[PDB]
Parts: sequence; structure tokens; C-alpha cells
Amino acid sequence: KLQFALPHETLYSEVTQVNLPAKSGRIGVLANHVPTVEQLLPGVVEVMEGSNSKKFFISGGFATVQPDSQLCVTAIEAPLESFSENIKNLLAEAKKNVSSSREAAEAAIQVEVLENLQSV
Amino acid sequence: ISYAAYLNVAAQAIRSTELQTASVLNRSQTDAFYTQYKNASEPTPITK
Amino acid sequence: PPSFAEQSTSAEILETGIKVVDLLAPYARGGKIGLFGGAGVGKTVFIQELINNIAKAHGGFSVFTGVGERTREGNDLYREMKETGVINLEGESKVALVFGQMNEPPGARARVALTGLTIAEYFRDEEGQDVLLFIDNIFRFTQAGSEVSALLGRIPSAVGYQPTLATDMGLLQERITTTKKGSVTSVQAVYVPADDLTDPAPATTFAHLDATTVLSRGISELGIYPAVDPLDSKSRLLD
Amino acid sequence: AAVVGQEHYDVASKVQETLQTYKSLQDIIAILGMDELSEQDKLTVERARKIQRFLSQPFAVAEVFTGIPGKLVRLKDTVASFKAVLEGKYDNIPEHAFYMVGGIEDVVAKAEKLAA
Amino acid sequence: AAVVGQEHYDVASKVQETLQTYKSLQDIIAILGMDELSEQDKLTVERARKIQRFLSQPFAVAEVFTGIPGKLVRLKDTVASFKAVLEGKYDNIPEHAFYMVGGIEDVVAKAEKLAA
Amino acid sequence: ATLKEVEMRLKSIKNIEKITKTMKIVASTRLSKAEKAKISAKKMDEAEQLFYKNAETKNKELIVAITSDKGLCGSIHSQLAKAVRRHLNDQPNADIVTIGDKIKMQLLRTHPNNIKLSINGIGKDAPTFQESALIADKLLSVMKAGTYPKISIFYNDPVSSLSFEPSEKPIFNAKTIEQSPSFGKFEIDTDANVPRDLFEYTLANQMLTAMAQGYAAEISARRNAMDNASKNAGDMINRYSILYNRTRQAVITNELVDIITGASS
Amino acid sequence: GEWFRDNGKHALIVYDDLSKQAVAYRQLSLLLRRPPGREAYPGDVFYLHSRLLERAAKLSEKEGSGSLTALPVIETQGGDVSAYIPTNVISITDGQIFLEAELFYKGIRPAINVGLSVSRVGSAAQVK
Amino acid sequence: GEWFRDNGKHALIVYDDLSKQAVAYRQLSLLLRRPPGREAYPGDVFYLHSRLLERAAKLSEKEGSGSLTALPVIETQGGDVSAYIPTNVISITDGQIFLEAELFYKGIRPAINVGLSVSRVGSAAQVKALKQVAGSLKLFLAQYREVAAFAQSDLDASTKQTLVRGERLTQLLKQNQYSPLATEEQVPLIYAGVNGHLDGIELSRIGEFESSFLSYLKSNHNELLTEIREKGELSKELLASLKSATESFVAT
Amino acid sequence: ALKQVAGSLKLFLAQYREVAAFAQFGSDLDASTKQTLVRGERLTQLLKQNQYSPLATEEQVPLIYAGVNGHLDGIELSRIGEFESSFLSYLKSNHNELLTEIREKGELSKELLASLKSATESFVAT
Repeated sequence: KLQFALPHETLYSEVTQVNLPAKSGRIGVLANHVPTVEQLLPGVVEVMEGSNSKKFFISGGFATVQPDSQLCVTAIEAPLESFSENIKNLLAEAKKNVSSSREAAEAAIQVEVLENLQSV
Repeated sequence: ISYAAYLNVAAQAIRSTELQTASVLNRSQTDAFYTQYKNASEPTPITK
Repeated sequence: PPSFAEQSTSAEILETGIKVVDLLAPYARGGKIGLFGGAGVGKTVFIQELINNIAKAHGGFSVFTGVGERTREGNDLYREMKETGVINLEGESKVALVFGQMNEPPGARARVALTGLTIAEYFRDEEGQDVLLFIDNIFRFTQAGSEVSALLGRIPSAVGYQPTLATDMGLLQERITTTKKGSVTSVQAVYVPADDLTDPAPATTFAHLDATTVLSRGISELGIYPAVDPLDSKSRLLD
Repeated sequence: AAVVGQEHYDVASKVQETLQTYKSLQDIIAILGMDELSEQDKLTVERARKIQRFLSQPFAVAEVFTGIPGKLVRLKDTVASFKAVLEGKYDNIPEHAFYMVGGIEDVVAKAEKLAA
Repeated sequence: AAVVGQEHYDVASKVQETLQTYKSLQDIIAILGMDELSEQDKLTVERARKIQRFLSQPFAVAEVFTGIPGKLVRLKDTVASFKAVLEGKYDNIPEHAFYMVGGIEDVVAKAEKLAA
Repeated sequence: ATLKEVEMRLKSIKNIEKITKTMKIVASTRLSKAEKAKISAKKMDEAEQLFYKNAETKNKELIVAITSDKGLCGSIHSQLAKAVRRHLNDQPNADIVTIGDKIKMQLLRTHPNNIKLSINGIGKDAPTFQESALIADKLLSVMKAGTYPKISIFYNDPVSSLSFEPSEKPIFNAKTIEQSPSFGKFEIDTDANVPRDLFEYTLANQMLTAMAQGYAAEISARRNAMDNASKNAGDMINRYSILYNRTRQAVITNELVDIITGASS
Repeated sequence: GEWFRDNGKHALIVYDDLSKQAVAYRQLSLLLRRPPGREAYPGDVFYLHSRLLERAAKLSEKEGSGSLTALPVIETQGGDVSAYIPTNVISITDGQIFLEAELFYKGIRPAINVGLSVSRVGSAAQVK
Repeated sequence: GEWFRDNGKHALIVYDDLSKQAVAYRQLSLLLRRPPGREAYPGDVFYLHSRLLERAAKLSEKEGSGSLTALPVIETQGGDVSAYIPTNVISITDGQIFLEAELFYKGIRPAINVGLSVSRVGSAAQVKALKQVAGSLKLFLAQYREVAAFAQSDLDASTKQTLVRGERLTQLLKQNQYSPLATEEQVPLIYAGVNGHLDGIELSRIGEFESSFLSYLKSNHNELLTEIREKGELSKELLASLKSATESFVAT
Repeated sequence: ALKQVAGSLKLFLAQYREVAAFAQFGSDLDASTKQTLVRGERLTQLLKQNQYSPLATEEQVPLIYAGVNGHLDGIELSRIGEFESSFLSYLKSNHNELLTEIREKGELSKELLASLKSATESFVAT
């Protein structure tokens, strides 16, 4: 039992395994997992239905495993290579120019999730 | 800058052409403003 | 007009053989029916089927009276009656045509209806038939009467109509009725000035109507012929 | 004012203002309704609807049509009654209580009956 | 076009189209307000309002009524002036700057005087 | 009462009726686009909020009040100001953030001094996380939402198409999440401020949820207002068409009468 | 009608309808060239109906107690009671029964519009 | 004009205008002290115009097939078709071409209000070629007028489309004064419009489109133009040729 | 004197009519729209006048002046009536020389305007 919900589209709300990009590193969650509450970093999410794998690229957010063993994932933006180089680099190269000239702070952060998306 | 503001930027980068429909370009656009109030008069309007 | 004592004491239906009419807005025998709708609604085909159906079902003839008829449209109507069979030069016709063209003086356009009506009356009185009398357009009979009245120096009434508006109408309408011998039934095309049903002309006309057949573009656009609006069409005899 | 006194004139004036404000809004009300009024206007109209009902009166000769005994109200009573309504002292009272009665007392008495 | 030239005739037509669009949209404004208009419609209304005002002119003979010195404007400046407006060269300039003046140089001059 | 007076009064109403009738249909379209934003936000509301039901998290005050800038939407703004005011009697010293001009007016009239921040130009498009976040951003920066012992979001809850409902929902702060009766049913890593983020993220999410709920409620209120407007106007049209035809008639008669009196001599 | 009234009995008289009477009188008046007034009726069209309807009366015990009750009919146009002939007759009779087209269409028949109908003197005669 | 009609020829007569003719007849009638009626017209002012206009006719073969066609003009006052003279003439003729100031100022010239104009004769009087494309033009415009108001952000697929065609079809009907077009020039333009070939082109360029498209057809497809003019009809072969020539030009 | 002070009073009251017609859309307002809506609302009030009570020119001038230049703008609307009589009573006691100049010259020199400017400001706060 999984609840996967984005603000604009609910994605999944029985599963055998979910992989989330937690605080530092990737995590696997099986049918009985001890209740945890974890942030989600801007990375990939993989739901399993048997041996069926369906990967997503995600903004970030939060996972919670409830007592009844249901997992709860939320994120703003949620298919891997099927949806996401030229689209990317035109904006991402133009971020380095914004770090010198407020706007400096946010633009700086764009680099960690842009470079992480290019690494998949 | 806050945790949801940070998450916003990380969702707006992963935004910014055919999979990029209208309600995507719109979810990245706000015409919203904030005016501060006291005593009530105001400290002049600013873009969100 | 036929005497009070000469009048039939019960309203009765004139069976047309047209489903919508007979079921939803049945014609009164010896009554008057307001026919509504302009061009592009199969009006002339509707008239021509009533002519045909009354003759085959009741053995009754028809008289069609064009009051202030466009000459172009009388020529069309005549050419179409021959193509349809309701008029047959070589054989037997079912209808008489009486025409009082728009370009004739007011006195002619005011009397044509009575000319058409008299031919229709003869079939009732002498041959004991159920007769149809078509008047297109009854409004034009009204305006002709307005014009004659004006020309005679009479002071006009409300909205410029003749002071004798109601009696002029009654002297025509009262003659269309059921007697002991038979009946004249009249189908009358009605024009509404300014779409104002409270205008003297329609208001006076409507007092004599017993039913209305409304032909509508909305019904024909749906592909329904005859293009009779089943909700708009109303009959006093639906009782 | 030279004939009736300033107070009576002032009250008459303000009744007329209130009613005129309501009259000037008929169209907006009929199409859009009360919800689209500003806050001043919504108050003024609510008060105007009462003044208007308060101007009704059971007549002795019309007893058969109203069903109620007729009332004769004195000029001085009328001035003080309306004066008070204008001062928003009866804003919490339902409109119907102002309908077809005498002076302000009758209003108060009718408002009590309806609370039952 | 055969008489005034094609350029003159085109400005005239387009000025009139802008004006009529504004007349057309005035019922959407009166009930639903300026917020509901399209992007291109908002721009047409803002240009129209300027055009309405720009068409006004202080007469020499009307000086007693206005206190404004009269202005006479050459036909060729009138065409050039209105052409510029329709092309969006003076969109940032507020309405009142177009009211009761001469040609386009006057508009520019009033705009700077109002800001100071 | 002149013919001219009547003809222009009738064309005026004929347009009002045509406008509201288009507006009602533009609304239905705008509402179906809003039911998709509302279902997708209320599901995330039960995914996000399930945690707190379990950790049993429970609660000077910050009130965030949500309507819009647009009117002709029935009594959206009025009966929400009612909810806010009724709440503001049991604690008057509260600080107020208004989202949308209409609620700012309602409240500026009745509690002018409690208002410290006003957000603007929200009416038009659907609500989005980007606004929710940027708003949540200022609450933390300028309004210092972090320090408040209590944070209430007031918003309108769409019961159906025909009816909405003014509602309140609490935002729990970092401190309050930590100290919650059953925080220990969860194996949270107490490394870097997690209850800080689980609050800043809830500030945004729960605002978005309320905005999307207020939107859907507003659009349904505007659809039904425009519906009654169209209907009332279409009634007036009838009454005025009849007055028109009387007057048209009377003008012909009266004009004829003069012509006739002049011809009697 | 009056014969019964004068001889200690009671008659009811329905004038169906005075609208058409007044249309007939206007025809004579215009043909006689009497000046047209409102809606081209003659100045004396009220009098036509007033002198007629005043004859319906309840007589005293001295005059034999006969009575003549009148139910005149008037036709409106577009449900307009403010019109000349309709208001002349309202200002003669002792009340009206107003029949509304909207009620009639819905199937409420009799289609009496209760707020616009009134009996001015009938209560005293209503069965207890 | 009847000389032409009576002698197997064809004449067109323009009465500009019948309004002012009525007014002259009314001057004589009043000064001869004949009885006045509505607007002080004499009771035979209808007869005046009906006597005149029924003289327009299409004679039979027996009588030489000659023709007289009438274009009477009537000026209304504030758009009032209920005034006495307009009422008369309207009911005598076979239809109305209605012009309006509002359309004129909009750019729409000639300023024909299509919803209010009719030809009681209809198709019978139309070159088959034009009828094959005009049939659906009447429809697309009818559907466009219903949804006109929707022209101001949240609009579904179908109504957004009706708006796209409508605007362009409306724009095609704009036409400069003194520039009447041959039928073979008319059909390719309406064909293009009705079939959707204009939808991609921006509203302001329809005018320049017409010019370029016609000269391109005169340069490269003159054979198709010639077939339209000479045969007056459109074979399925012509239709497909047109389709190809239109598709070809749109892309360029 | 009357002309000087009533410069564009007519055009301004027209601007006020426009601005008031708009605000009836229940929308929020800016400094410009709220200011003129304030001024025009007070100017209208200023012009209300009892019957049989005609004022002298020297009495009218200072009223219009206080209105048009904005000295009334921060005074409650219901109090404009009492302001009229009190301002005049104040002017008749203290600045009576001012009134005489207005009545006898019928014009306002640059000096008179300055004198009148200060005489009004003085009264605006009790």
C-alpha cells in the first residue's frame, strides 16, 4: 500500500518495493518497514510491482512509513530519460553568469539538481 | 530562502519543449505581489 | 355567415392523416389554423399534402388564395402543383387557385380572400364536402383593409389600422365554419408585425384561430419532415 | 424646519436619503443581488427595507383587508420612532416586525412574539 | 487612398478600428472590469484611451473656456503622430499627457512636466 | 418612459444577460480545470497529513486568511471574514496575513490594525506551488511565522457545487512537531533540523491545499452567481420587451393623432 | 337582467367581453369622427362601461331586495393591467379576479393570481 | 429597363433610393389634400412601390426569356426596419442585404450583416462552383455568431476552433471598393478558407494572402482557374487539384 | 476672487463623478483614486445650502478655497456643515480685513492668496 502524490498529479495513491532518494543515500522499502520519516532529495524514485520497475525523476519532498505499514511519498515535480541535454544546458550554463551578479543565492543552488539529473 | 522555496527552485529548473505544455509554463508563472501593513497604511508594493 | 341556428353544436376533429398534427395539435373541422414559418421549411409541400390528404381521405376539394402574393411565388406555386399532381391539366385537379397579386390596388387585395372563400363555400353548401381554404397571408388581407379605409378618408384606429379592423376580420372569418351540409376549414399563414403578438393585426386574427401549426428551421435542421415543432404547435381541441 | 422643527426635518431628510439610496440600487439588486453590494450599501439597504415597512400602517377602515385592528400614531411618536431606527438602534430586529404596526413600541412587541 | 495617400488612409482605418474595439468592449469593462480582458485586448484599450484624448485640441477661440492657449496642428504631423501611437512608440506615457494638446512633441513635453 | 429611454435600457440588459451567460459557461470550463487541481491537492493532503494524525501533533497567533481579488462570486469573501472575525473575538491580539484584496478590505474595515501583510493578484489563474512557496517564504522572512505558538489558515471549503464552507486549519511549528505525543512511533533521524523542514514544507503544502480549495469554491460560487444574474436579467428583458412594444404602438398612435387633427382644419 | 332585480329576484350577468365592446364603440366613434384619445378611444369610453356596470346593484328592503350581479370580462395584452381599458374597468367594479398566463401554462387552473385578485365588498357575503 | 427584358435581353435596375421617392409621393399627396395615415403617408404608398417592384421579373421561354433585376435602396433611421416604408419594401422584395455602421468601423467592408441578410431565391441563383464551397460557409459563420461572445482564456477544443475559422472566414469577406472579383477568383479563396488551409495563417495576413494566392494561381495553375470559369462546376478532379494547389501555396 | 479659487472645480467634480462611478465595482483603490474620491465627496457637501440663506462673495471665496486646495480633505464628511459656519465666524472675528479686501477689490493679489492660505491652515486644527 503506497501513497505517491504530487500537487498537480497523484501518481499511486499493493507494492513490493519502493526506492527513494533519502537524506544522504538511496533506500529500499519492503512490505514491512519500521515507521520512518525522511526528506526526499532531488533524485530518482523506483516503484516495484513484482519485478516491474518504473523510475521517476523528482523535485524532492518527504517520505513517511505509517504504523499500518503504508508508505507516503510527496514531491512537486515527478519518467527518467523518457521526459528529461540541449533543453538542460542552455539554462544551466546561464546559471554561472547569475552567481556573480539575492539572485546569486538561488541560481547557485540550480547546479546540484541539474548536474544530478545529467548523472542518470 | 526556505525549504519549500529551495524545493521550488529545484522544481522550476527541472521544468525549464513538447512535453512542456501550457499548464507547465504557467505553473512557473506568478503575477502576485506583497504589500506590508501597519498602524492601516502600507510600505509600498513589491513583487513576490 | 351561416345563421346562429345553422351552427354545429360540437367541435369535432378534421383528420389530416399527418401524425404530428392529428396527435398533438389536431385541426378543428370548420375551424381556422394559424400556419407559422417562412421559407426553407417545406411550407408549400405541407399545404400540398393537406390538399391531397383531405381529397383522398374525406373526398373534399381545396381553394388556395394568395392575398398580396408575390407574382414570382404564384408562378412557382402553380408550376409546383402540376409537378406534384394536385393540379392536373390533362386529368382532374384537386385545388382552385385564386390570386390577388401584391401589385394590385388595395381594393383587390382586400376582396381576394372573399373570392377564394366563395368558391370554397359552394363545395360545402351545394356538394356537402369538407373543404380546405388556404389564405396566404391573412396579415396582408388586414393591411389591404387598412389601406382601403385610409383611402376612403376614415380616421385610423390604434397603430394606424382601420377602425373596422375587428368587423372586417369577422365578416371574413365567420363564413369559415361547419354547417349541417358540410364544412369549410381554413389554413391561414400568419405574419406577426415586429414580432409583436400584441399588435392589433395578430391579436385580432388570433381570436379566430383554433389551432396553430408551427413549421421550424430547428426541426428541419434535425432532419424531421414535416418540420412541425411538436411543442409550439397548439390546438384548442386537444381536450 | 421653520414649521416642524429642525429634528423633524432632519429625520424626514435622512429617511428620504436612505430610501433614495435603496432606490438608486434597484437595478443592481434585481440582477446581481445583495452579495455584490459594498458594506455601507448593504447596511443602508437593510435599514431602508425596514423604514419602508415601518411606513406601512393598519387603517381602521381597511380592517377587513389587513385582518388587524387599525392604528392611529401621533406625529411626535412617529418622529421619535423613525429617529431611533436611523440611529441603528433596531438593526438586529427582523424586517417583518416593522410591517403593519403602529410606532416603535408595536415593533418591539411584534419582534418578541415572533421569537416564539 | 486615391486622395490622401495610402499611408494616411491606413492610419485612419486603424485609428477607427481601435476606437470601435474599445466601444465594443465597454460592456465587458462596465460589468466584469479591465481584469477579464485578453493580453492583446488590454493593449488595444490602453491605446484607444490615449487616442480618444489625443483627438482633443485646444482651439484659439475656445481660450476663454479653457485657459489653454490654442493649438493648430499640420495635417502631416497629425498623420505621423497617430501612426507612432498605433505602432506602440508611446505606450509607457500616461493618459493625461495626450489630453488637450497639439502634435506628438506636445505629448512628450506634457509627460515630462507631469512627472516633475 | 420615452421610446428612446426604453430601447437603450433594453439593449443594456440584453448585453448584461449575454455577458453573464458567457461568464457562467467560462466558469464551468474553469471549474473542471479546478476540480483536477483540487482532487490532486486533497490526496496530497491526506498523504502529508497522515503523519500528523499518527504523531498526534496538537497545538500571539498568526492568522493567514485566503480569498481573492475578484468579486461577483457570491458571498465568498463576506462569510469567510465572518469566520475570521468570530475567531478573532476569542483572541483579538492576533496578527493577520491577507491573501487576496477582497478579504483585506472586509478585514481592514473591522480590524485595521491586526493586518501586517497583504498578498495580491491571486484571482486569475489556478493556484500553484510556486506561489504557495513564495508566500510561505515571506511568512518566514517578514512575518517570522516560525516563532508563533499558533498558526491558523482560514479558507473556503467546497462542500458541493451549490455550497461551500468557511474552514480553519492549523499549521504546527518545529517545536510542536518534536514534542508531539507519539513522535516516537516514528524512527526519525535527529541529525539536521527535520521538524524545521517538515514544517516549512507543510506551510507551503497546506497553504496550496487551502488556496486550491478556496479557488474551486470561488469558481463554483461565481458560476452560480452568473447563473442567477443571467436568469434575473433574462426576466428583465421579457418585461422590457413588453414595455417596448406598448410604447412603439403608442408612438405610432400619438403621431397619427397630431397628423389627423392638423388635417381636420 | 334588471327585470329580476326589480321584481325581488336575483340575476347574474356575464359580459363576455367588454374589451370587444369597447373596440366596437371605438369603431362608431372614429367613423363619426369623434376625436381619438388614448389608444385611439373616444373621451367617453369610461362612461360607456361605468353607466353599464352601475346598474348591477343590491336593492333595499323597500325596493324589494332584488339584486343584479355583474361579472364583466376584460382581455389584457401581455398581462398588462395598467392599460387604459383594463384600468377604466378596475375603477368601476368592486374587485378583480386576475388570471395569469404563467400559472395557466404550468397547469395551475383556475390560474388565479392571489396577490392581484381582490373582492372589495364580498367578505360580508361569504358563507361563514 | 423593360425594353431589354421584353427583347430577350437582361437588365439590372438600381433605385437609389426608394426612401426619398416615397417622400416625394408624400409631398404631392398631402398638398392635394388626400388623407394621411402612418407617418403621414397616403394609403396607396405600398401600392406605389409594389407596382414598381413587381415589374422586375424573369420571363418565360414563350416570351423570350428576358430579365429585369431590381436592386432597390432603402435608408433606415437608427436601424429601424419597422418604420412604415422599410416595412413595405422589405415585404415586397425577395430579400435584404443589410449594411451596418458597427461592422463598417470594425473593418468589415462591405458592412454586410450576414445573420440578417437573405436571398429568398437562394441556391438557384448561384454558380454551382460557388455553391459547392458556400454551403458550408453559411454554417461555419452561423456557428461563429453564436459563440462570438466567448472571444475573451479558458475555452475548450471545439469552440476555440469555431473562433479560429470564423475570424478568418470573416476576414476573407473583406473586399476593397471598386474591386469585384471573378467567380474563378472567388472559389479558391473560399475553398481555402472553408477547408482549414487558413487556420495556420495569422489574422492580419489574410489580405496579403489573397493577393499572393491569386497571382500564384494565375502563374502556375491557370488551367484550374479556366476550368472553373468555363464549366462553372467542380469535378472531384478539380477539387483534388485545388486541394493540391492550396496545400502547395500555404507551405511556401 | 470666486473664479481664482474655483479654478477647475467643474472639471474636478466631473473627474469625481467618473471615479465614483468606477469604485462601485467594489474594487480596491490607490492614492490617486482615493484622494479625488475624498476631495470630490467633500466638495459636493460644501455646495449644499439652505433655502433663503444666500451668501456674500467674500463668504463663498474662502469656502471654495478651503475645498479646492484640499484643506477639507482630512475632515469627517458629516462635519462639513458645521465647518462652514465656524470657519466664517472665525474669519469674521480674526481675519475680517481679509474679507473686506475681497468684497471691495473683487480680486485676489498674490499677497491675498498667501494670507488666505495661512488663515485656513490655522483653523483646520481648532
